[PDB]
Amino acid sequence: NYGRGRELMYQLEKKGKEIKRDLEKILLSGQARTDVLADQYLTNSAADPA
Amino acid sequence: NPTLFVSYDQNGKKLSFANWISVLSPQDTPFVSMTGKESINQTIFSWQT
Repeated sequence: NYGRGRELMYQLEKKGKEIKRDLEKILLSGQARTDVLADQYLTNSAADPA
Repeated sequence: NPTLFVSYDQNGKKLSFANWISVLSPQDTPFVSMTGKESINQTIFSWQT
């Protein structure tokens, strides 16, 4: 431990949150709204037959 | 039906175990106990000569 000493690799808390530039694209992308709840979200037809 | 109660009918013992253990395995490490130690940063290192 005489060389690398940048906080003992405590990174990924800031300057490294690049996930934001992927979230931005996910929002401004033309992906569908696929789901499994039959688009109702409140089926509850005798204890969620699904 | 005893009449003397001599060190055998005494129920409810405690076993008077000891408070140590004898690890007789050989732990003698003279080379290690003699050679010093040094904190290294990375896995790989070097020394000049």
